[PDB]
Amino acid sequence: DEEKMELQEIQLKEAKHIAEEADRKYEEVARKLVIIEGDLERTEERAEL
Amino acid sequence: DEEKMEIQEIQLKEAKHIAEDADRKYEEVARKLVIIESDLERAEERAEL
Repeated sequence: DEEKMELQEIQLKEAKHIAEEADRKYEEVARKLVIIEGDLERTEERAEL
Repeated sequence: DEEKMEIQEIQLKEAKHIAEDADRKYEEVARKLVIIESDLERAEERAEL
């Protein structure tokens, strides 16, 4: 039991890095979109003007 | 030690669920960004005309 719980502990640490690295990409592409639709606002407004 | 065991693999399932869901929430954003970017180019040509 001691041996394979140590194994599960290192597996848990690896899974934690994988999850954090996965979340970073989404939190960056969200910021990219946030810039994008504001650019869309200003281009459309220039068009009506 | 068996108590510690059960805590460990239930945390493993929960972490794997989170890591699986995050990538789907990510991959929707790519097609949304592509579509809105095409619309932005469309509006830009509208304004230049």
